[PDB]
Amino acid sequence: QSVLTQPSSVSGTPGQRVTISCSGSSSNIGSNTVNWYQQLPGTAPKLLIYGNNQRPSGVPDRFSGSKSGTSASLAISGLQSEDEADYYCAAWDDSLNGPVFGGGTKLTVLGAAAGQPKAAPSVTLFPPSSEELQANKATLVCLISDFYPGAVTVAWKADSSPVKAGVETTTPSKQSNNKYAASSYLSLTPEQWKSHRSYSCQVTHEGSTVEKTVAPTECS
Amino acid sequence: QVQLVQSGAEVRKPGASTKVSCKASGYTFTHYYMHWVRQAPGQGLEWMGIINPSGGSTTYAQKLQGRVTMTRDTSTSTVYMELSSLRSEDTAVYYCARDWGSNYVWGSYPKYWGQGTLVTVSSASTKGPSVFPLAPSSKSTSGGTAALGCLVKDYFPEPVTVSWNSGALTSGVHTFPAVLQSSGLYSLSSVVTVPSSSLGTQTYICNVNHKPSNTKVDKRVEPKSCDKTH
Repeated sequence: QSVLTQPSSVSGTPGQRVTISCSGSSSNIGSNTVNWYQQLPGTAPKLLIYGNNQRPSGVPDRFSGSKSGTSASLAISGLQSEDEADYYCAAWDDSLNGPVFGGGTKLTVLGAAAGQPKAAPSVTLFPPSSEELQANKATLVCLISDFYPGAVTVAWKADSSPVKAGVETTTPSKQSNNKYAASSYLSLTPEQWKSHRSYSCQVTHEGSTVEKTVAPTECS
Repeated sequence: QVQLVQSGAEVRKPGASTKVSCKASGYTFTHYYMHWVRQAPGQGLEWMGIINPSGGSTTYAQKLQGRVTMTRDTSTSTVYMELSSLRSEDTAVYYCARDWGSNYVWGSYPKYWGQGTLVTVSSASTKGPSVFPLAPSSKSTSGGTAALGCLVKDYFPEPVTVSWNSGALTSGVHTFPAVLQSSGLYSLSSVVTVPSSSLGTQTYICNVNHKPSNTKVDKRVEPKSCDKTH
């Protein structure tokens, strides 16, 4: 619905050139200069390009903008992992008498073109705290990090039997090092935690499983 | 340098109003327009309007005309945005942004952005988190490390921040994105990897803030009671 139209997603491998289109009308891009904003995950937008093709100080030359008729384009050469972000075009609109934005493009940076090596997840599993148990609650916390590609499945076991009830697992998210993380939580009653020899969090990644196990009376 | 500091996260019921502030510094306050721009979760940027701190004139986005009000206080270099008759669709991060420097409203655009203020509009009940320590392993080996952390359990709405030792401890910290449980409540964990040899000699405190509920907790994370080494 946004006034300027951008692709929802663009992807490339490190080192390549990618482009992001921005289509408008004679009342905005056709008449007025285009700006671009870059929004890194979890941060505010920053001005990336102004006046079609001008860079603020600090923005590298591998970012370049252009305009042609009622459309504009952002080109990024030498694509780097840190370029993964949402990009927005913008221009003044004479008909609406105000600034308008494109809908945003999520730029993802893939693994190396020649093949990014698989990385198995690191798994840390915490048992319920004494504090939580005293409140008559219990949560097992399974933290999963450093995996690539960014997809895992998580299964929980009470002793050796599957448990599905009480399991909540996040989507994978990108880490600063370009690998991925996720977490999974198992909610139990303190009585259930007492009623088994152990519980386990089993993380499967690219067909291999990494398991961690905790028990109510051990001192790991 | 230009700095824009916004007020903290808020939660509101449908029908209520919210007033967000933006404190400016590092430039001559009355010489630059201030824009407001919002972003619904996972969605795009939407311009809300602009105010001239010299004189206080405003122009608002047509779609918000009639329930947005922008104002400023030139003595405190603060700009305010008030949005009334809130609905769920107004859930967004609200940004103030200083204009590039136009001498006219026409051709203005936001250049220097504040950190944003998350405003959640929901009929669900606000809940502050419980915070539990995640105690480190009792293992002791030369050059060994241990993971310790805090579990921030059952809060609504977002967001929550976690720091360690007032932000003095940053190496080896990994704060995980929250899970949204079927209960409608969030939980997250923050973990720090530290040397095992020094557990019990070092103090580790997680500072948790849930601004929508005005909850602030500082939880000490200590070696297990069963740990005979640390």
